[PDB]
Formats: sequence, structure tokens, C-alpha cells
Amino acid sequence: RPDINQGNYLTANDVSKIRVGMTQQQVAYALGTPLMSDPFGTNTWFYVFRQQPGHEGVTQQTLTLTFNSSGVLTNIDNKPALS
Amino acid sequence: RYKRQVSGDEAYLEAAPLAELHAPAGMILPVTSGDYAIPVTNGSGAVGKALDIRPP
Amino acid sequence: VPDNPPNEIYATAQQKLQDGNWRQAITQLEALDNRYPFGPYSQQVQLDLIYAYYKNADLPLAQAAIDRFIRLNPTHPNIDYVMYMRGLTNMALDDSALQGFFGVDRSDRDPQHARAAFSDFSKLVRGYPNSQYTTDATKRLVFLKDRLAKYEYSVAEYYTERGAWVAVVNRVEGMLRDYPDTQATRDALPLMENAYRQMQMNAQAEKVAKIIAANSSN
Amino acid sequence: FVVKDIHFEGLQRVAVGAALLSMPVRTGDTVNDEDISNTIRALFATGNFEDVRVLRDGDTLLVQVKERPTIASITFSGNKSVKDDMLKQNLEASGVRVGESLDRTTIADIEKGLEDFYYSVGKYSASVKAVVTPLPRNRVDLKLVFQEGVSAEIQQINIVGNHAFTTDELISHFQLRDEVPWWNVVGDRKYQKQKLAGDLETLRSYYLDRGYARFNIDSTQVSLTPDKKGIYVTVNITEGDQYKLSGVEVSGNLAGHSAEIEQLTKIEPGELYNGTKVTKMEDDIKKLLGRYGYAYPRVQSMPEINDADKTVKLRVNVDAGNRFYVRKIRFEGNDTSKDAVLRREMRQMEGAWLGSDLVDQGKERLNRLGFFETVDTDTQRVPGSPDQVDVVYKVKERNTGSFNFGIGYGTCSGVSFQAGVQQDNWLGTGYAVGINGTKNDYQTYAELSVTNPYFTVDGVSLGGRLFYNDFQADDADLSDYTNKSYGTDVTLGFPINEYNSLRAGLGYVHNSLSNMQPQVAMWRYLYSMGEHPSTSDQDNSFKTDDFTFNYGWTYNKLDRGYFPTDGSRVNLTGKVTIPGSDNEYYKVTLDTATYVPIDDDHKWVVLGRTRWGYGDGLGGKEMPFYENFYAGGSSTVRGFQCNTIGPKAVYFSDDAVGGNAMAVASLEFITPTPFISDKYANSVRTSFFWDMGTVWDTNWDSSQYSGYPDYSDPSNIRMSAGIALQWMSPLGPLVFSYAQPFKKYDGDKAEQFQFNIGKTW
Amino acid sequence: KMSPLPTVENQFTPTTAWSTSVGSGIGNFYSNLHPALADNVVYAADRAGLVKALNADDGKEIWSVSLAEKSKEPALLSGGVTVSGGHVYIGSEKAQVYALNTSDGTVAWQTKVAGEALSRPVVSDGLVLIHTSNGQLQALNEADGAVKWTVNLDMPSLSLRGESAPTTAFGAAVVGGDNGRVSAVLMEQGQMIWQQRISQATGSTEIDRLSDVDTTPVVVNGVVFALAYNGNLTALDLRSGQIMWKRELGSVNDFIVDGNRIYLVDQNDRVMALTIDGGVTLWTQSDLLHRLLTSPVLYNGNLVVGDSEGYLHWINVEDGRFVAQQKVDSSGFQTEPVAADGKLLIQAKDGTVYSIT
Repeated sequence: RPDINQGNYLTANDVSKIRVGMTQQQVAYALGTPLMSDPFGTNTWFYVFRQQPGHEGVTQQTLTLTFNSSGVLTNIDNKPALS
Repeated sequence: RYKRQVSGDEAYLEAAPLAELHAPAGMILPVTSGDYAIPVTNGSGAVGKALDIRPP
Repeated sequence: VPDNPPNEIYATAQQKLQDGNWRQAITQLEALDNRYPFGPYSQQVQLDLIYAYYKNADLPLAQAAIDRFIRLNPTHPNIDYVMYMRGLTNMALDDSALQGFFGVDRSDRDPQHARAAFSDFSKLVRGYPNSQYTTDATKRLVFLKDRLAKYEYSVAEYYTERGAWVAVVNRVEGMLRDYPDTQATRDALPLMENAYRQMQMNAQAEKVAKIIAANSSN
Repeated sequence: FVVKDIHFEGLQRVAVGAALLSMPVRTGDTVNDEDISNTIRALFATGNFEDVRVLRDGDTLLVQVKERPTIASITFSGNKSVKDDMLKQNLEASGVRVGESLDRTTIADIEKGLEDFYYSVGKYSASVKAVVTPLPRNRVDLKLVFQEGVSAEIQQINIVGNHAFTTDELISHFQLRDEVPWWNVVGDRKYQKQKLAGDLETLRSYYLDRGYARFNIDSTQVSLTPDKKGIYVTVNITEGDQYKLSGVEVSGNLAGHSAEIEQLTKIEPGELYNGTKVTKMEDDIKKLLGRYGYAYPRVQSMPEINDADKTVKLRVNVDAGNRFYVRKIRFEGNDTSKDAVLRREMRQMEGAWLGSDLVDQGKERLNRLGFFETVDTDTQRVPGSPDQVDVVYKVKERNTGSFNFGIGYGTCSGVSFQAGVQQDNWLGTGYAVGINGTKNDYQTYAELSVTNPYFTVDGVSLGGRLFYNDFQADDADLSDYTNKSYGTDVTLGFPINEYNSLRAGLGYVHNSLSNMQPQVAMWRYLYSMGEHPSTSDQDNSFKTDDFTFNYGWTYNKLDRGYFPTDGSRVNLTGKVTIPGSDNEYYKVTLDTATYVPIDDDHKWVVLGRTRWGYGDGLGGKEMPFYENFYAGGSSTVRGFQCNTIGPKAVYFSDDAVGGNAMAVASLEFITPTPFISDKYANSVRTSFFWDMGTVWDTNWDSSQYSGYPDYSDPSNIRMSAGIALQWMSPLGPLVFSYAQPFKKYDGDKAEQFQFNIGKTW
Repeated sequence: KMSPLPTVENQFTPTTAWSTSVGSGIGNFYSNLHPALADNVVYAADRAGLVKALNADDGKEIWSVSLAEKSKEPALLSGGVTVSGGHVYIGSEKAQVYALNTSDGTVAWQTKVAGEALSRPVVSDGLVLIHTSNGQLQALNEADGAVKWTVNLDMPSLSLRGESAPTTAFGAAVVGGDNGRVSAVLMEQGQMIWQQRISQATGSTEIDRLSDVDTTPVVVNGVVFALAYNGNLTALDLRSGQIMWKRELGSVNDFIVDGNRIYLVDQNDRVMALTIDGGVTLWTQSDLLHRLLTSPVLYNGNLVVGDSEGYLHWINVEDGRFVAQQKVDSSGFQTEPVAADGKLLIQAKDGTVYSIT
């Protein structure tokens, strides 16, 4: 019976390197790319740590970010765990 | 051998339409490459099977 | 395999063509090449060979012939014939009815051939918008458009039934960036509507609500 | 001078205007005094005029000029290990091909270039010559006469500076052989420039792992006779002294995986430096870092020597590349096969992180199903991307169905026509069916079977089966009574582990028996059920219809299907009666085989094959005989006939009958075939075999018919051995075999040459 | 391919003194090794390890010995055959060099070099001069084999045999070597006095470049002559090597010059007489072609060699007309006879000597 991962990896101390007023490229060197990214305006990005192994057991973290026209931050949202 | 019928191509087999897409109120559609697209043109003369290939 | 001056040989070439005979004209034309590889009407010979390869359907030989020709003859007015015929080749290369007996969907197979066809017809228009080859070529491009769409739609179905809730959407953003048409695309947004809610992304689900509500009945 | 016009004669392939242009002088102007020189240098710069002859009348220039004749056909005479295509390639490298004119004098230099190629082979005494054929229309044919002479062997392979450790026999590890045993005869001694280069590094590799770190080469020298018959080769080296290592360390970025690499670098103290151990260790690290999700790091291995104690400290350095993820997947090969079909064997998923290991599990799962002929993986880097990555899985398809043809070969369907067809990739979908229709003009037997292995996701399997059957042959009144019967099977199937599978299902049958012989073992059953209508009767008749249950167990671990090379595949089935039914019994069959190579490199391989069979009734009652086992037919037991094995019945002697006890195996030696090239050598398999089998019954006794033999014994063993050719062809698998039996008994029969067409390993 | 035999003839008896079956032979292998005389004796051996010591008039053994790698691995002796001062100085395949005494088969010393221990060693005031396939030229002692100096030279990727026939004058020492280059040098540090090229670089490294290896020159009088295969037969200065003339010709084996004439062969095995100071062929004989033949000598006023068919190719000196003929052995030959001062002889591939009348 099967197993799945999906999402972007995390270091979880990378998180301790995140300050607003930082170019998107700094986070690029920090993380590598995102994969989900708003194709409806509002320059923003997404980052998730989902996995579904086992017959049971489910998990997902998330951080969700929005930036200026400058490619520099405006605000974040850590949803550390789903509900 | 030397005569077969598992392939009989050079047939027009289409009928398909086309449609184009509006936008919403307010927020925005996603952008386009233009790499795959239709430079529009007046169609006319020969078409379909009613058509020539007998070369020049 | 006689040896003669080329006039009678091209004569019988025309004859065997009018006969619908390939296997004779084939070797006739190969000998016309080899015996007179730089004749004064060599170009017509190349044309007739590719016509032969179509009417007998030895396809990749024809592909090689066409790219040979366009390499060596870059410029002459009948070039449109060449480009169109190339695209027709690859269009055939996709299709078949070895399985078709009124019931098959040919979709959901290796599509790259169609992409080559797409590029080919497109190029030929973009160099030669005005010919007598186009009124159907446009529609055939539309066919390939729909097919490339359906290809991705079907992949979406499987991944969705697993619940690859995100890689799907990464496909679909490209489906949008390429394909603003094809009801399948309009029929595929609801997959996102399920997806983002499986993600517990609410704040984009309303975007999905707007776009669906923005559109009328598919 | 004063010329006003020019006329040319003897040009049939070129314009006169270009001719008179190549010289500065022209018609309609005062020509110069260099006109002769201009005609010369131009008409011989063209390379298309063999000779010119120009004269001036006083007002007009007459040119009498030929054109160099052009080659029509380039032909070859004397080819013995050499193919004309490569020679025409060498000509186009020369700058010469059909439909080109020439001097007819570089023929010597042409011959020399050809002879240089011949040198490149390893023949140097040869001699080549041209044959020119002049032909009208300014044409020629050309033919090539060869005398290849002969190549050399090698006479001695003697080595310098190799003292204190011999290899002058251990050299035998090379590609090359300076000794051909008359008791191990194959091939011969031949030189090559590059096989040399390989065995040199091979020798280096040898010395690199017995405790040396400076085994260097000075030079390599070769010569041979003036008569060019045998070669003398020598090589110049050092041998330093022995060596050791002293500790090991690393350096570089990780994600705190220091404790794991610690295990791969792990050693005992005081051991010999190697370099192959080193290399596999590096690659093992690369595998681990594949698993944690890295592709492109860098790795360096530096010896820090102290020759003062003949030790090294191996410095190591890694640069973990920046992380990757995947973006996309694409597939090529699929013309007759749908998408979404192969992703359901990708234990990798798209659009997320990555290992290097799911990939190979997918390769395995794919090559199992035999829906493809061959496979290729690859891994790119996306343009404008440090971290985004894609993948490709390419394949070559295969047509894999069949067309079975039973004729009752060996008389298990007697004189009959069993037609039918099977395909497991039906119409390119994941869908599988099989059918037979069987006719004799009095006999019927039709059957359908079907399965979707992917009814539901995650490998959920669902199958059905049906059969109708009428048998009418007792107007022969010889044996094998008349039966009519029909029924159904249904089945679920599913896995639990990622290799091992289960299934189970049900069935219902309906049976009608008529014109029973007075055969003797039957009345055993007929007491077991109940009534006994014997005297010698042939109005005898009976009916019974029954429900039933079955189940299956599966261990499948192979490189692939479709002529595998490695692992093993085993399947067990247990079938059983159920209550509320006309009877009670249960049987079990197991089929086993396992592939083991030498190295899977040249494919010198062995298989082992075995089967087990057992069953028994209930309530002190026996099971029916039509569900008995059988054997023979030259698919399970090679060199024997269909259902012609084992015990047999009588009335008050022949015609074996089947039973309930089986034990059978066959042990093989797998072979390649050198007489065919790869093009089909991938798709053919030959072997020898040695086959054993025996049979009995537990219910059978000997206290009453003891003047007739035992059939209860597991003794009386059937033994044979033989050879088999196996080859694929568009109608299905195909196989022949010829054997020689060496343990028969009475009551039995067989054939030597046999044929099969279906699915049997 | 290979020419047929001519008729036997006479005008001199085909004469044979004794012969002896001697050693286990050496076999198909090309080498350069053939016996060497001393007072009332000649000597030879095999590659296997086994060595003799004989008479001059009976050919019986005053004694014989053998050696091997101590066990008892192949000895592989293919050096030269030479004596000096009651001592013998020989080489192997192995860069291992063997110094025995003449009075007994016992070691003076044994030593080591680089590169194969090939062709005929030569010695003068002591001071032996040795050469290999490596293109390395060592210079050697007399009672320990100690080196005094050594030279490096370019070598190709391909050859026929790196060989050498070094020769000396006034304590000034000369030899060829591959690449058609020749060097005339010292005897003290052996360092370069000068060099000279004569070959032609025209082929594709396997047509020319077959004249690379140099078999043998020799001196006459302030002048030397030389050659290589499909090369130029030369006339060069003792002091400088500068050219006096050349002849586009070829061979591989050694020559000889006595009288006002010079006597040598073709790679296709044809023989001739050319002038002392020119190269003007007075005559040739061209009969015995592709016969794998060996260089001649003079004996009582004419020339002979032997062949792979094992025969004798006697001639007239003045025109080369065949004067005599003998079948003597079925094993053919590979290498060269000699004679001296009353006594003529030859060895077989297969372990057989002939002593000659």
C-alpha cells in the first residue's frame, strides 16, 4: 500500500532568517524556488510541507507571503499546521 | 504483400469550433506566451479534401 | 535497372505516376537521383520523391527528404509545398486506425509529433500567409490545439484522483499560459476549486469562485 | 590580339559563358595576349576539363576542349572483412563520390589512403588497384581490386621493471591473449591500438589495489618484423614500494548527515590503500545524497602521502550542490499506450521534492509488465533554473499479444481445433483478456477471461471468466467419456506490500457426465459420493453442479518480464470446495522459478523451475478425477506428450488419467547465440535443460489389485534432458525443443522434437 | 609472392664440414643473436638460458652451462654475442645484462639497465655501448657493469626494431637510432659532438617512418655510409656527417664495402653491387625475392647467405651470377653467419649449428 510526499521542503531554521525588507532573490538563495504562485496579481508566494504516508496519518505546514512591486516583502502568514 | 489497407490517410476528419475567453470583474486573468496562437487570416479557395496535392 | 539518358526516364516517371504506381516509380526516381544527381530539373525530382513517399507512406524517409531539401534549397516559390507537406507528414505520424474501428479516442498518446506539426504549419503561415494551402491548415492547427489541451486534462484527472493537489495546479497554470480556449480548460477550473479547498487555502478559493461565476455555462 | 568572338566545342555539361568568364578575355572586346594562359589556368582550375586545345584564326577563337569524365558507379572486388559503406565514407572523406569528374592520377594516392585504412585494421602487406572503365557520354565506371594479404599474431608480451611481483601469467586478465590452448580453443591473437589502451589501465587498476600508489608508466614500445608477421610489445614502468593509509576525513556542507558518510568511509586500521574501494565509496555517498534529494555535488579524493612510513592520509572534500526539486515529467514511446498508465508505477510523484531511488523502483515496475521492449531514463536541468528540474522516461514499445493454436497435439484435445487469442495491453489500455473457441464438428469448448488490473487506483485488480463446453467423442467408445459443462469464475485481486500480491474469488460450475467407461478408479469416487450403478453399464450418466472458492499468493521480484535475467517469480494458488455443495475437496498448486546470472554481462545465466501440486477430499470422501492434475505436453515437461505422464487406469493398462500428487522441476543452462547480431539477439533465448517429475495418489492402495502395480509410490520417476530454442515473433512467443529421455517406464510415450506457441517459461 | 627456387648449379663443390645439434632452438621469434668466435672456439646459446663453450675444429663442448631466474622462470636471452679480454658480455629481453668469463661459464658480474637488452654489444678500451627499444643509450664498465653516462633519444610509436650497430673511430663513437637521425658523439661523457638526418618524412607514419630504425652504418676512411628501410643510402663525413651523396633505395640488413664496390640487398630480397664512392649499380641479381634473407660475408672470393628454406646462394662477385648451391637444413634461418680467418659457420632457429667447408 502506497506512500506520497508533496510540497516544498523546509529547514525550519531558514524560518529564522526571514525579515521583511528583503529582496525575493535573498529568499531564492535561501530556499530555491517556490512552485505555487498567484496567477491573479498580488505578487506573492507559497511554501508547503505536505506528506501522506501510511494507511492513516496526514500532515501539512504552510507559509504564505506577499510582497511589494519591488520584489520585496510586505507581509507574511505562517500557517504552521492545518486544521 | 505489396498491397495493404491498414492506412488510408490524407483525410479531412475535423469539424471543431473555437471560442475565446472573457475576464472577471476586478482581478486578473493569467498572462500568455503567445508561442501557441492564431495569426488570423482570410481563408478561401481550396480546403479539406476538395483540394490539390498534385505537385507543380 | 536500365541505364539511359534522363529524358525518357523522367518520361516513364510521369507515366508511372499517372498509373498510381509507386513501387515502379520509386526505383525509377531513385535511379534518376543516382544517375543524374545534378540534373537541370533535380528539384522537381526531389518533389516527386517526397510525393512518392507520401503516396506509399514511407514517412521518416520523407521527413529526411524534406529537411534535406530545405537545407539545400533554401529559396524558391514552391517552398510552401515543402513546409505544408512536412506538417502533413507529422500529422499522419500522430494518427492511425490500426485500433480505430469507429471506436477509439486517439488522444492521450505521445504528442510531440503534434507539436512539430504545430510549429510547422505556424512557420509556413508566418513566412507565407498567402497561399492556397492555408484555409485548412488553420483548422488543423486548431485541431492540434484542442489535442494538446486534452492531453493535459487527462493527466490532471489521474493526479487529481490521487490528490496531488498542487502539482496539478502547476500544470494548469501552464494550461492557462498556453491554452485560453478549449472547453476542457473551462471544465478544469473546478479541479482547482476542489484542490485549494483540499489545501485549506480559502483565500484563493474565492478567486476560483469569481472565475467560475464570471463564466457562463460551459 | 584582335579577336572578336569565341566558339567552343566539346563541352556537354557546362555553360560557355562561364567558361569564357573564367578567363578575362571575352567576346565583343579586344582580347589580350594572356588568353592562352587564361584558358590554361581557368580550364584547369575548374577541375572539369581534362585537356584544352585553343587556336586563333585571326578573328575568332576556336576552343577544342573536353570535359573530365565523371564517375557513375563505384564498385568493389576483394572485400573479406570490410564493408563498402565505410569505404564510400572514406571516399567522401577523400572528396570523391559518384557523379564527379577527376584526373585519373590521384588513384595512387587514393590507394595509399585505402591502404592506410587497411593499416588501421592491422594489415600492412596488402595491395589495392583501380580498374577504370571508359564509357560514352563522358562517363566512367570504377572497380577496386584488393589483395588484403594477412594480419599478424602477437609473439611475446614482455614487460620491464616488473620484478618482485609477477604478472607474466596474470597478464591473462587483458583483452589480449598471447596463447591459444589447443584444449580451450577459441579466437586468435590480434593487435589493436586501443584494446591496448584499455588493458593498460586495467593493469594499473590491478596494481592500485595491492598496496601501491605510484605505479606509473615510463613508456610503451612496439615493433614487428620487416615481413610484418608477428608483433613484439614492451612497456616501461616503475615499481616503488608498498603503501598504506592513515585515517580519513572529509569537508563540506551537509544537512547534518555526517554520521552516515561516517559509515561508508568506515574501515579497520592498518589496511591497504585502494582506489576502486574509494570509487565505489564515493558513488555510495552519491546514492545516499540522491535519496536525501541531491543530484549535482562535487567530490574530491586527495592522498596526502608520507613515503617516510609508506602511509597516506586521505583528504576528502564534498560540495553539496544547492537543492533541487522537480517540475515536470514527460514520456516518449507511447504510440499504442495511454498516459496515466505509467505514472501509476511511478512511486515518484510530480511537483515536489525528489530522491534518486523512486526512479529505479519505477523502472522495475515498468519492466515487469512487458508492455515495453526497452527503457531509457534521463535527467536534465531546466534552462534559467538553479533548482527546478524535469525528467524523461523513454521506451521502445512491443507487440505482445498472441494467437494460441491447440490441435490436441499429443492427444489431450485429440483431433480438434482450439482457436483463441490473448492480449494483456488490449488496445493499449491497461486491460487484459483472453479467449478460446474450440470446435471438432461434434465438440465445443468456448471460454472468455478478462481482468482490469487497475479497476481502482493503487493496483486494484478485478477479473472475470466464463466457459461453455460440450464433449461428444464416445461414439468412438474408446475412453475419455462424454461431458458437458459450463461455469463462471469471478475474482478480486490486490496487493498489500510493494512487491507481494494476493487475490481471491469465487466460481460456479455445472457438469453433466455421460457414457462412462467401466474405468476402475472412478468407482472409488462413485462410492465416495454414494451410489454405485455398475455392472458394465454404458447408459451410465450423472450430473452435479457446484459453487467454489479460490485464492492466490504472489512473490514477484524481477529485473523485468519478457525474457528476464534476475530475481525470482513465484505464484501459489489454493482452490477449494465450499459447503451447501455436491462435494468437498481442496487443492493447491505452486509454480516457482528463479533467474541468477554469472554477472549479467555477456549474459551467462541459469534458471531454476519447479512446481508443486497437492489435493485431497473431505469426510473420508475423494475429489473428482476431472480436476486431477496432469503433466507432459512439452511445456512443463520437455520431451513428453500432453497428459501422457504418470499412472493410468484399467477395467479388469494404458491411457494415463491424471491424479492428485505432483512434484516436478527442470534445471537449465542459459546461453546466448553468437551467430546473430544484437538486432534480434536482445529478443531470443536458447538453453539446455534437465527435467524431473513424478506423480502418485494417496487414496490409491494395493491390497486387492496387488498383481497390478503400485501407483501410490512417489518412485517410478520420469527423467529427461534436452535443448530448446526460444524466439519472439509477431504472432506471440515461439519455441522449439529437441531432447533425449533417459528414464521411462511402461505405460508412457513421448516425442523428441516439439513445438510451443503460448505463455510458459 | 615468394619466388620459386632456381636450379642448383656448380663450378664449386657444395661443401659441408661438421654440424651439431645444439640447444633447444629459439623458434619463430625474430631476434638478433648469432654466435661469436674466440681462439679455437665459437660460442652461442638459446633464449631459454642454456649456453655452450666449444672447439673450432670438432665443435665438441669444452664445456656448457645454463642459468635462469632463481624459480627457474624463462631466461629469455636475445642480446648479442661478443667477447673481449677473455670475458663475455651479453643481454636479454629483460634489461638484465650478463658478464661471464670465457675460460668457464661463471659470472664476472650481473647488472640492470632500462629498456630491452638487445643488439650486438660493442666495446673499445673497455667502455661498452648499449641501446634499447626505449631509445636509451647506456655506457658501461668492464668489471662491474657500472654506468659512466647515458643518453636519451626520441622514439616513435611504431617501428620494426629499435636496433643498433654502433661503431667508433679515434675514441669517437657513432650510431644511428630511430627517426632516421644519426649521432656522432664522444666516448668520455658520450655527449653530443653532432648529428645528422638523412631520412625523408613523406608518408603517413607507416610508409615512411619505416625508415626510422637504423640497422648499421660503417666507416671506411674519414667517411661513413648508412641506410634505412625505403630510405636513402648515404655518404657522410666522419667529422661532421655532412652529405656527399645519396641514393633513394632501401634495405634492413647490414652491408659490406670491401674493394671498390659495395654489396647489399633489397627489402624485396634482391642483391647488387654499387660503387665505392657513388652508388652506380654495376650489376644486380634479382632472383631470390621475398625470401627473408640474411646479410652476407665474403669467403674465399665470393658471397653467400642463407634463407628460410635453408639453402646457400653462392654467386660470382663480379656480376652476381649464381656460382653454387647447397641444401643444408630444413629449418631455414633468421640470422647471420660469420666466418673468420679459416672457419665458417651458422646457427639454426631450431637449435642446430653448421660448421662449414
